[PDB]
Amino acid sequence: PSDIEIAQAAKMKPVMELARGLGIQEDEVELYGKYKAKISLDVYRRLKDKPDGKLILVTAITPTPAGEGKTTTSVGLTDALARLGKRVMVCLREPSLGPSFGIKGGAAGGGYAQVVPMEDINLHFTGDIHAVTYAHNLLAAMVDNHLQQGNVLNIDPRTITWRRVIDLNDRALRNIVIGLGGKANGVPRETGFDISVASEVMACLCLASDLMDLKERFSRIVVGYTYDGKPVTAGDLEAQGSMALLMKDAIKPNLVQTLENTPAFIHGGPFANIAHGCNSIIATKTALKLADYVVTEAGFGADLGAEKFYDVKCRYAGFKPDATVIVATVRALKMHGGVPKSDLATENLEALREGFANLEKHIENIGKFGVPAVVAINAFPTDTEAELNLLYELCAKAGAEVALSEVWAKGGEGGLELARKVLQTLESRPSNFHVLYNLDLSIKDKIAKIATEIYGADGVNYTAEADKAIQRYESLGYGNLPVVMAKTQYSFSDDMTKLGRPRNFTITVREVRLSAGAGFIVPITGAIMTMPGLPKRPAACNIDIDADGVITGLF
Amino acid sequence: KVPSDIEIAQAAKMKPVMELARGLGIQEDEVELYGKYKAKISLDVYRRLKDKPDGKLILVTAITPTPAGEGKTTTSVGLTDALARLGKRVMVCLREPSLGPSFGIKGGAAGGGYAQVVPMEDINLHFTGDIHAVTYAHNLLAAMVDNHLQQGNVLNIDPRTITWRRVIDLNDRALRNIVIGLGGKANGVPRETGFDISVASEVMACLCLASDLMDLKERFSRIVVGYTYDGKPVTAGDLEAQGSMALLMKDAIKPNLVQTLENTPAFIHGGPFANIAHGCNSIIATKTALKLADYVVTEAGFGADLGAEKFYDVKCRYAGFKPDATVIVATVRALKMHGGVPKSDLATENLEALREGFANLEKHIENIGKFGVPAVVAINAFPTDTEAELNLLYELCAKAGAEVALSEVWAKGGEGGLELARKVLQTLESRPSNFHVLYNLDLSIKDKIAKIATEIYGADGVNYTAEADKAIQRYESLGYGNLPVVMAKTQYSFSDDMTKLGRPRNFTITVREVRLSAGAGFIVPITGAIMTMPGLPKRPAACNIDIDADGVITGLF
Ligand SMILES: Nc1ncnc2c1ncn2[C@@H]1O[C@H](COP(=O)(O)OP(=O)(O)O)[C@@H](O)[C@H]1O
Repeated sequence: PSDIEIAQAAKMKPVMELARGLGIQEDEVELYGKYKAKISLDVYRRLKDKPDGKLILVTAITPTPAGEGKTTTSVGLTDALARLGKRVMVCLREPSLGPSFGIKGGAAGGGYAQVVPMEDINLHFTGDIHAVTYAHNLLAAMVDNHLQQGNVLNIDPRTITWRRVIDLNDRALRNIVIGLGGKANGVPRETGFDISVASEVMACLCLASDLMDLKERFSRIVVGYTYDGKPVTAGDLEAQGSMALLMKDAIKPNLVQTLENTPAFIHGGPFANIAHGCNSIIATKTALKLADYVVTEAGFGADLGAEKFYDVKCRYAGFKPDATVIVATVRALKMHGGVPKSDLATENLEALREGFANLEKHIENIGKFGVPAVVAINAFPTDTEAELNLLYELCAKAGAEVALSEVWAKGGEGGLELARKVLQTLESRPSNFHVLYNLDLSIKDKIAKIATEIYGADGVNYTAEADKAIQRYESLGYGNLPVVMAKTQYSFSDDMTKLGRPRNFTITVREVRLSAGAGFIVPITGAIMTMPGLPKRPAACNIDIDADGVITGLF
Repeated sequence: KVPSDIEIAQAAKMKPVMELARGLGIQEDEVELYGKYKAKISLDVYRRLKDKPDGKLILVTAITPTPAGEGKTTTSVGLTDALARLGKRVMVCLREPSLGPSFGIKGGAAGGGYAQVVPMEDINLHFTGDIHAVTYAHNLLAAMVDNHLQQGNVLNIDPRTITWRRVIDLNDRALRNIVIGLGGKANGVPRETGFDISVASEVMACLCLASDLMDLKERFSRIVVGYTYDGKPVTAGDLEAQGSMALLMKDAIKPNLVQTLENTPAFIHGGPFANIAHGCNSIIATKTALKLADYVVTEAGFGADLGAEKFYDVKCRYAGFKPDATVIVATVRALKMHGGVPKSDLATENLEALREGFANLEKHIENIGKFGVPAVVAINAFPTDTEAELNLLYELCAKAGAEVALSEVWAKGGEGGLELARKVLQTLESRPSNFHVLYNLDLSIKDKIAKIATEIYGADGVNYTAEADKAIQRYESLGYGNLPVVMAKTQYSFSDDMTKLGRPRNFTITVREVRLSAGAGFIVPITGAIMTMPGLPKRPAACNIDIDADGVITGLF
């Protein structure tokens, strides 16, 4: 059937059951209807000394338009592990609302490997993204107001880096002039809007230890500079309290479940380019004390998500990932061997071997962190046996454990093979985890290592702006932070057409922005889209809902 | 004695709302919890109770507002709580406040002292997310307008005539006048526009006047966003936005159950502007109450010239409600302001200035009379009032033929409103109402405007600018001429001059502009300058607001 038909055919257990079965007190649960809830921060605070379960990351090979299925696999693996009688959770990211009205409206996973309720997840859910948005825009309000009231701190409005947010895809608000209409109405200036999920505030929600840490981060944010170049912060404006208060429910992870009633957290949902691409630390760390096994994931390929997962999230949280799955398809692999999307159903053993180079590299890279990999093949109905076997073999020739996953079609039952290979790994392969780089390196040094060790670049080139920008940040003492690489995702390089694995290439860093709040540095290599726009016939036009509450055109 | 408002909210033991739901005859499968102290009730409740008779309906209004405060929500809640003590099956319906104030001027409890609806913190903050949904539907439509320009402008909208602005629920002056669409041909179509505070949104007004979800959708469809180069209106229906907007409001349409400090059940739902709109809580909420209780108390923004008039002439009209009684809140202090006494010396007894400002109150009673609804005055007692002033207030209320009661509900809760409650009940038992609207829809716009201005405001007559005269002809030509009228006027006078206190005579109202709400289904004549988006003060509340590890809040109230 279809993703949505399946969600609706499903039978959901009240979430309080699940809460209780995990050893969550009824006074720590906060229902939003009988199938979603917020879990207090007190749970972690009281289980602070229990041991952490096993931490498992689901990443993948370089994205293609032919599709990977990295979420499907986190949920299916999770549903197999439940069927082997394991005490397991899954942690996932909340999607933006914006797609639902432009292009998609999509399942959190797909087939018989989703998290539910699907409707609520795609609409307002528990309002987490409304609170980010209000927190971001209050700050900007307070900025523009502070100019109006004499601008005591002597900010140069033209230097302001803090923009606005909204969780709709509105190209019209990319570049605006505000502050018009007179001396009563503010100070004219050039600014604009980004999509709310790209908010530094969303990044902070996802890297905070607790509410008081969320507040200190807020206070550290850079909104702009004085006429002399001194930086001004959210704390210079006394914004941090108000913004923390506006997030007091948002900071609590949201408990949901799979089609098969395995417990799931959904919490946070940042960008994976100008930010790190994970769900929150709060949820993953809470899941760790509530389960023996935690399955989580990260955006884009392992060159980006996984690398940041390890180098940002784990570093902050003090997590030691115990294993990592890497997803791949025979379809996707052939594209990396030059086959076009048109011809993906024609068998091509030759193309599959060449395209394998993409996967081979990721495995090596995952190697670099001392985490035991496992390849998981997403089964696809037009894949011939010759192909699959050849893949299986090539992973083994690369010394990698590999499994067939049919979790899309068959649910927890299609994940069993993979689950077993995962369990086989946890018990018998102790992880030797370490960050790829030290924080004391310079900014250029950190970018080199990643660019050379992870992307396979000969080296890195900097523009005059980027050079001047790094020289400034280091001089303000922002130089011993991590680094978050804003690159394309469709290649190891920064050339979207250079399908993996290219050699003899260099990476170029065109701009450098700062996220003092989240606590990192962002090198840009391409033009980055922080606010997408609607297509010619947006989905909104065809969405409807009748008298009986039956919805259409949403999925 | 009396603690702070927030000290009181936290000291009060709330009952799980599910109990309260059941106490009201609501089935488990009609309730949807947001924690154990908030809930959304199904619209199917009203549907299965459609044939039950209605409870009594009791409107709480007030005299002309001042800075110096009135006391209307506090009365609404205290009245409710007294009625509950007297053994009656009663509900109160109120508006959800905007988020914005909490970060500028102050967070205002929903009521005050011992007359509060709770949980306080949640109602002021995100509550059940109704205002966020209103915000997302409004701005989705606006995104859909700009996109339509970008994609070949098939409907031939002239960007420069676009009336549909955007919204956000924060007080941000810098966004009032903006230019968007800049950056090249890939980034939209440059144009002048702006933001308004989310509670001003026609979307909000539509939420508060919809019969149910399919009706709220139809309204949405009728909304006018701009005009073609030829002058033809382009509706949100024309851009097929109404289904999505409705879908974005699927939980927002359900009234939210909560309660008072004394566990009397309560609905908070909807929250519009009382000037460019009607200043009332939702019809959905009010009509459901009327099926689940023998007594329903609700209220309207601003003084009775504005809210009451709109409650009667828009809300009750659309709903088929017939108000059985109406309460008017006055204070001694404010009545002296209306007889000339400035705020600095309001504590000083002054019988002569009190006698003079009573004129304000006198005029409102008369006006309430014009709708066939028996009035009852509620004197909101304040500790510096002398007994001589109070007795002279009671005398003047009798000489003017209105029952009257002292109300000490701020200090003493339900007990402090028993005397008023009993007067209200005397009136329901003995003076059934003769409710009629003020005006027929068939009058012309200028006729309806004149009826309000002369009958209610006390005006000699009404003047128009050339712009207004163009707008009115335009609206009448397009057939929006048999609509109700929603007068955006200052609240601090009967006049449109915010300094003319009391009961001004020999005066004339002037209508500078006229906007249209096709979706909410009314015409809006503007008499002043109208602030649809306030700004923050020199030292905003946000600067002094904090929250520590123990979850303790400060500087929020
Ligand atoms: N009798 C009273 N004593 C002290 N304070 C009062 C009294 N009545 C009202 N207030 C306070 O003064 C303000 C006026 O009452 P409120 O219900 O807030 O006004 P309204 O709803 O009429 O705008 C309120 O914030 C309320 O808390």
